[PDB]
Amino acid sequence: GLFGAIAGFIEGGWTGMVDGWYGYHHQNEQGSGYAADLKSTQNAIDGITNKVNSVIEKMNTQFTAVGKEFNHLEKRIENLNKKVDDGFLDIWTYNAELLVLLENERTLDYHDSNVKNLYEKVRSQLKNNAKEIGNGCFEFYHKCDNTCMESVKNGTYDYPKYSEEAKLNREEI
Amino acid sequence: IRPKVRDQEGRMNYYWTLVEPGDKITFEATGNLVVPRYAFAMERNAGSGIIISDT
Repeated sequence: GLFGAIAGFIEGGWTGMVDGWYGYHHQNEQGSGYAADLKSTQNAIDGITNKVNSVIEKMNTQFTAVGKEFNHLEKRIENLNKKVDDGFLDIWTYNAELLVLLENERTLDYHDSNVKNLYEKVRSQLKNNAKEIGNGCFEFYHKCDNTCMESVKNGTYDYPKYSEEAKLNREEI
Repeated sequence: IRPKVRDQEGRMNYYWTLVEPGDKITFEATGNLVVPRYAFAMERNAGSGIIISDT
């Protein structure tokens, strides 16, 4: 992708995550499970909502009619009517197809950036208390219970709390 | 004696008009006229159109 997160170091997605678009998977002594990140998912949904609304809101319904047919004398104007309808038809078809193709790639890249920032927020939070094992995973060098797991997700994580606990395991190897 | 269609060399050009409520239609002629028999009181609605389809 453009940001290298989706189909990048994270090769595949989670089918078990059915509560949000982006989230975490934890594995501690108490148990394991999926949990979506609320901040990233809700903002993304509103952003894509605004993107879709930005396209279709102005495209309002029009009153149409067959109109008067053209007699033999009304040939030149009939050709002009064909010219304008075809001209608008060609322009609208080209613009609609082009906009969808361009915006779809931007939409895909939007998810790529949202996933990447989530990984960086965790990566910057943990710092040396975890190991980057790849595929978006973080092997903790210390003991992380459920409270510790949620602290990273809520953004209220404390590096000094497990600094010495991890450091002993870092210097172990 | 123009080229006859439907085995009639004679022709009949059809005209129409909408007489406004409260108006006369003076039909004056000396010959070669086809007079109306049935009229149509009506109130138009919008443009709409004619769908030339066999659906």
